[PDB]
Amino acid sequence: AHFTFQPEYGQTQKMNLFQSVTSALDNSLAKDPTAVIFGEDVAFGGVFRCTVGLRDKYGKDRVFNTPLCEQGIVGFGIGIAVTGATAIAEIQFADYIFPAFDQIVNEAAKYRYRSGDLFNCGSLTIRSPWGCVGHGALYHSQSPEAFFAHCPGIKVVIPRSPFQAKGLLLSCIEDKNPCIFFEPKILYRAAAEEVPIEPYNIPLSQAEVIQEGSDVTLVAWGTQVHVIREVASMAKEKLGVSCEVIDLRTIIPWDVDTICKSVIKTGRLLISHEAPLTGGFASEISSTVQEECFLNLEAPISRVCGYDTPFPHIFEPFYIPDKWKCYDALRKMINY
Amino acid sequence: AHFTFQPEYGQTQKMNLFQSVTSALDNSLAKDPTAVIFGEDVAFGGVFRCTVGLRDKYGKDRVFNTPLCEQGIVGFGIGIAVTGATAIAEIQFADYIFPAFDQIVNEAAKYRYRSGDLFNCGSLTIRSPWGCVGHGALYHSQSPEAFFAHCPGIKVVIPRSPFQAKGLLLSCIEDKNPCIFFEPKILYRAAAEEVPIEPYNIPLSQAEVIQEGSDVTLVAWGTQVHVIREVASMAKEKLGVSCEVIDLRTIIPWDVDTICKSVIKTGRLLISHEAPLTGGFASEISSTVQEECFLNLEAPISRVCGYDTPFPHIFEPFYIPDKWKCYDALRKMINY
Amino acid sequence: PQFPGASAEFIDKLEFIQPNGIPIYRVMDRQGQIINPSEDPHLPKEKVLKLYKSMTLLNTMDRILYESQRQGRISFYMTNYGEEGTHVGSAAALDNTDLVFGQYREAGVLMYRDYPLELFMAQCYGNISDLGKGRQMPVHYGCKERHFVTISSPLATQIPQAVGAAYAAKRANANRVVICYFGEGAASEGDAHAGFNFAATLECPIIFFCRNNGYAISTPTSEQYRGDGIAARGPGYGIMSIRVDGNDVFAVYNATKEARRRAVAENQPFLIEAMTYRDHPISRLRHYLLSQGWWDEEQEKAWRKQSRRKVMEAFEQAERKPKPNPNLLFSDVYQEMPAQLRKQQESLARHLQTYGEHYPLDHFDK
Amino acid sequence: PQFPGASAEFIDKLEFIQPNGIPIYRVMDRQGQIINPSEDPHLPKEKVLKLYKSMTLLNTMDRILYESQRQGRISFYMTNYGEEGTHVGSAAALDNTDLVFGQYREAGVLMYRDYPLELFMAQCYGNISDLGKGRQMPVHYGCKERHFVTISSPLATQIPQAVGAAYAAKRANANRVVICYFGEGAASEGDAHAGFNFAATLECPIIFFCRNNGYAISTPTSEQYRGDGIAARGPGYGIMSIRVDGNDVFAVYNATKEARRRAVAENQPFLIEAMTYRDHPISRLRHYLLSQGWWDEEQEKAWRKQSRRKVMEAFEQAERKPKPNPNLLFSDVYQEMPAQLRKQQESLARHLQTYGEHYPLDHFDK
Ligand SMILES: Cc1ncc(C[n+]2csc(CCOP(=O)(O)OP(=O)(O)O)c2C)c(N)n1
Ligand SMILES: Cc1ncc(C[n+]2csc(CCOP(=O)(O)OP(=O)(O)O)c2C)c(N)n1
Ligand SMILES: [K+]
Ligand SMILES: [K+]
Ligand SMILES: [K+]
Ligand SMILES: [K+]
Ligand SMILES: [Mg+2]
Ligand SMILES: [Mg+2]
Repeated sequence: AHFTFQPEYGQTQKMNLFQSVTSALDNSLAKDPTAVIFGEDVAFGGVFRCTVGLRDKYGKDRVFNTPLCEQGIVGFGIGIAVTGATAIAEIQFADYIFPAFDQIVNEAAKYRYRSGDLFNCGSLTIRSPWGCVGHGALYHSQSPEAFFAHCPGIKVVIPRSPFQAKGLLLSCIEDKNPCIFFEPKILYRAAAEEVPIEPYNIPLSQAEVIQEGSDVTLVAWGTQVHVIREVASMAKEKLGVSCEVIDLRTIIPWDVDTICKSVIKTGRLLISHEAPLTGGFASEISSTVQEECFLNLEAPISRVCGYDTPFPHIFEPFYIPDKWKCYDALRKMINY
Repeated sequence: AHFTFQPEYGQTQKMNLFQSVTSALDNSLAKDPTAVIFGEDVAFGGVFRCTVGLRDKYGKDRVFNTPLCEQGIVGFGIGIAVTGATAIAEIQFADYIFPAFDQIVNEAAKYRYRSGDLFNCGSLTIRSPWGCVGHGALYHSQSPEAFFAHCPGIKVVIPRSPFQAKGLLLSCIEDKNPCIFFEPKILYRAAAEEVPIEPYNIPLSQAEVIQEGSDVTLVAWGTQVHVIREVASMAKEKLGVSCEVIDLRTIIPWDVDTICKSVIKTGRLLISHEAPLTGGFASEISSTVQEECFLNLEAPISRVCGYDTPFPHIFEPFYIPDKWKCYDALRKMINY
Repeated sequence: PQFPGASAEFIDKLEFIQPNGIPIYRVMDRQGQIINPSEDPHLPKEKVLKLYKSMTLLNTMDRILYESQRQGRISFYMTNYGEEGTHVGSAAALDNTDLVFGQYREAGVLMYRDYPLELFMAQCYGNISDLGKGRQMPVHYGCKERHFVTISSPLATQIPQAVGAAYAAKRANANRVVICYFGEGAASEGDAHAGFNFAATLECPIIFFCRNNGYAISTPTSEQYRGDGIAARGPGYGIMSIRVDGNDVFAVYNATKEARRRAVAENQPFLIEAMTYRDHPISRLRHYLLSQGWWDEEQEKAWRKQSRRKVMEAFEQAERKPKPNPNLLFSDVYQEMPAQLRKQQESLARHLQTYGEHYPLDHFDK
Repeated sequence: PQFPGASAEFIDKLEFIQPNGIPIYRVMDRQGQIINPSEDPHLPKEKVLKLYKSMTLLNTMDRILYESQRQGRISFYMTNYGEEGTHVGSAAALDNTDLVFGQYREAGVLMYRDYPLELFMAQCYGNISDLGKGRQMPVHYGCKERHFVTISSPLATQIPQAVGAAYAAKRANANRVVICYFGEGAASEGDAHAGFNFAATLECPIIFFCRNNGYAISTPTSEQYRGDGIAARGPGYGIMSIRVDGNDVFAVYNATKEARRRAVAENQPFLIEAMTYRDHPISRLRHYLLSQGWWDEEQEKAWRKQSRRKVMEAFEQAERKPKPNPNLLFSDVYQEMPAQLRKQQESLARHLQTYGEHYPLDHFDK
């Protein structure tokens, strides 16, 4: 495996990432009588088990399957939300969210603005499995967040663990704006930690400094957070370099202040993501940090990302921005 | 109007931008027996007149209307291209290209790569009206290039004039990769200049320095090129500043070398585009220039873009990155 | 058989099923005469006069706003010519709270629901009275009070949305139906297939109202579909369907009234395809009014005068109102305003303080 | 009437059209007996034995590759169980050069077209012999030589593409047809509506072959559609349609042969919906072979042995081949390789020179 996962709100219970999603969904339907969950094959529990037991507990009219049509799933979800009911739509793989791009970008994102707030679909949340998985190749490995980042009106949120996933998903479900929640599928079973059984919220548009450092700032999201956490360890051990590790968590609207504050202190920044380099979200963070921290930047900001190719099957080990690729970039930046 | 348009290959004739597109299409069908043009209402000449007279000249089986379905238009175009025939699909407004996003991103862009080059849709070109028009509001004003810029496998090309449009469109039609050609609709009638009657090509992935300068580099594409050209004039007149003006022309794969070479010389860069700031293509250019020209940058790179909102109807004058907004940003950057 | 896909028997000979003409339901002829007494809805005089006045007032507004667009006073306009009967007739069959989704030819629904002339015009002019805050192009109407969901330009996107609102209505169990209007061209979009199928499989109380006028801009229906119109698609989705005469307000009313009754009772979708064109709905109803002794030449002249006057008063008022504060360009993108968006708003205020003379500030509020 | 949308007369009474059961065409019964002599295709013994051997060899390969996936030797696999007859039967009715578009259950088409066991396995293993260069997930087959367009994961995307290839075939005028396979679940996607409508309005020589097995993963067809299957949708699009017994290779062959003949002659689409499940196609054909005196127990044993042996030889070979050079991760993104992509390729080569010990280089070519 290319990463290693490493682990106040009341009673907790050990939960892997798919169990924490189920817990968030369960808490939601229990406290919101209007809430419904729908998509492709969610009735029997889902292909990643995220909705197991929910239909039996809440009823077939609240947890149900739709015909196989992603544009339909999103348009249908928008319509439910327009009436004020909570709609939690599932897109089976993030790679299949594209048929719904028009409904997301031209409709959901613009619903409130274009009606002067007479109508909205703020109670809509779209959840979808995301990121590489070792052998998913072109259509079971994608990280589409940068496509959505250029669309004013929606929020895009990506957790790095079970505890983070339940708190962030509950916040998305309750947020008054259409949200896309991307679940790193490689972590569904791999990552397990203590998760509060009752509902709790983690704020959107707030990054989390998970490790203080003074020489360089490292930023990532999803599974890649664990990769840069390891890279921080390698830099300390091999270079005597103190790394500040930051989980962005919300892609848009993103936490510009936390990132700039960190870079003003360290003077160096490395951003990493599985998605291709060109047009990737690291470009937005880099351009922005350069604009706000020009005087503090000691070296050029580095972006360690996937290559500008479709996501390959047999070549995955060579494609991903692994710890060695991140470490080498960091070494060179330190040496600048 | 927010801009002012200002104007070897044999005989030329004055042509506005829609006439130059028609000329490119005419030259194409004349020299390529396999070529066909299809879309919504292209038979009678199109809503912007770009296909007038072509059906009468080449036949109803070569210039024809399709049902009203953008996903269908692109999938259909891909299929034609798979057999090796030239397919020139029209999407009525760039704002309506989204229903076809999945066919463009998951299919056309990946066709060659995923089949190991056993199949391809390189003879496909999608042309579509683009950019603001004074009152098009949310769905007749969009500039979607940044969404496409994050997709390896396609080329995205935007001309700034009639001469540039015919040469670049002929290059897209003949290029061996699926191309999206965005036609600035505000220029269809507004811009008119001498255009060769016979076919000629302008290279893709090559920016054009239209004015040499030594103090700052200005980069834009489409109609915005004329805005920065005017801004260069204002800077010279009011500030004694020498501006280098560059038309990017190809969004992806973009001409990194021409841009960096210019910035290494001037030490300052301002990028401008009608599209919203966040996730916009200026972020990619800025992050890249910072990585390649860190030692030469005298001031932070500025991005003067549309705001992070949907494109408004009555507020358009206040939304666009006009000459005064660009000029003020340039003034501040010079003063840095 | 024993197959989990479709109930059927075997056949021992190879036979391809051919596209097996749906008749057009009509109640009154071109002379305004009721063709079959058992189909007369016998609507009360007051209601029928409201149908007539709503249709003609819409026509009067169309004439003035169309001319306005030609003079460049408003940037765009779409008339309702030929669609007055389909919309006022169907709207009259709905309960006032039934939710409506549509596209560009539905102003008659709002007119029947007593939407103010002042608001139709505020939206077209993008002035301070527009609750839409001048953000969308003209004729993109919306009214929360009258349950008319704001129109958007992308064709057919409202179809699966209308199905989701209907599903939620079903769950709320409050005897409401959703109606969704669209053209035969829009029926070609993938979103139309999604909406029809979802409505059937999820059992939603929704009426799909398709206006078929033979053209989608320059495209004739021969280039749009090859089956027998849109009505012929209903059965294949398992949807009860009917075709009606769009120039006959009574036929439209009857079909919508019955579709509404059954959709709400059975939680099942209905498809109504109304045939219209480019024997005009206004002309046909006027003949009916005359035959009942409910209208005469003097009443026609007085109404034409009172309507022209009402429309021009709203028109003059709309044109003199200022446009909204430019700050409104930044709100409602999200419910709250992100700090980075506020930063952009502040950036504009600073810009206008210095370069304001170069902007049309005198036209905007504040 | 006089309406430009649909030819029809008027009706004077309000009647909603109800979803009006398409029978399943069968040629031979579960005991392998020809039910109706006039429907016997009387295919030659050699051809019928090829149908039988192609189906059983596919089944043998499926068994071994399925086990391989379970042991984690290949990362994914989709079997062809229950679909052997629909694919070998329809493929036998096509001309060798007819272009095929499909999804995940079409390996039998390639098997009938003599695609090498070595290539099926090279793709699943992503080894150096894969012309796909190991880029896609297993069972995403493609063969330019055998006119089988490379499979992609997004459902239904190949449907409108197949229509465009058919339109181009029509223009090239070379008597070719395109066939496009998909499942009843995939028929719910908007791309399916697009393809069916475009094929009808643009008059394309294409056969849509829908496999209906009652389930799309965990979803029963009751949650997928409410009309009478997919065949019932054909007429509404103006497409000639038929439903056939997917466990009967002869019924499948007859329907495909006639659809191909008429599609190519008339430039019109045909829809075949084959009913299958989870009376197996192999079992039924074997009964037929026995009745003709064309197969016996000893031949069955010898074939089962020769096929197991052929499959294992290809299997062992596939597993020992190395994977492709990692440089192949960068080519074919565009036809040519952009300088910035080459820069990334060079970046990887430099990285591996220094950190190579941390990568599985011993497994990859060069
Ligand atoms: C997705 C999309 N594609 C194209 C257009 C441009 N457009 C606006 S109206 C129109 C014709 C609509 O035809 P129809 O649905 O039949 O309605 P009608 O105007 O005849 O009432 C087209 C192609 C659009 N608004 N949205
Ligand atoms: C656009 C898209 N959505 C969802 C999926 C995931 N998926 C793969 S197979 C499948 C079921 C397909 O059902 P069907 O078309 O009936 O074929 P069957 O597998 O029964 O032969 C689904 C939902 C996908 N590959 N692409
Ligand atoms: K939400
Ligand atoms: K091309
Ligand atoms: K719409
Ligand atoms: K596919
Ligand atoms: Mg129409
Ligand atoms: Mg199925």
